[PDB]
Amino acid sequence: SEKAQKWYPAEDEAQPKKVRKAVRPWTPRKSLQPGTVLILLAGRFRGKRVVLLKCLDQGVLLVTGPFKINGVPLRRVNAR
RNA sequence: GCCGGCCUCGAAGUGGCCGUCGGUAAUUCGCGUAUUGCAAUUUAGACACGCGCGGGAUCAAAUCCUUUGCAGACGACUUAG
Ligand SMILES: [Mg+2]
Ligand SMILES: [Mg+2]
Repeated sequence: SEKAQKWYPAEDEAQPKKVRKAVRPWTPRKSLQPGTVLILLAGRFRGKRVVLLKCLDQGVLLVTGPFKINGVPLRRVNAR
């Protein structure tokens, strides 16, 4: 499917050069361990104390305050 | 906290004990919270002020004008109507 294009630009589009910015895993703080009780500083559940379950890829955390203990469900938050 | 008796509070009007009426985890629980989607002021208060509801209360003055001369450049002022 390397056919001729239906349209051609007025002048050749400049391509960007290679960036050399490899993606490397985020390293969470030593205090972010599973089961740690954390206070939510912002968002809908600001001021709520929830339980950390897992650390996600790019500074995101999976937490749940026990929904029957406080009305926080399973939720993603930001480690910051 | 809400309203009611009262009793005392004059440096620029204060607090109280006596009652009503409400709400109230000191302990332990049972249901609800989710979807504001990974943060985005937590629009939440008391000072007002201007209003409209629908009532109570109340039914006033001032100036011009004329007049006086204890006054006066004109205003103003002292009077009287
Ligand atoms: Mg009671
Ligand atoms: Mg004279």
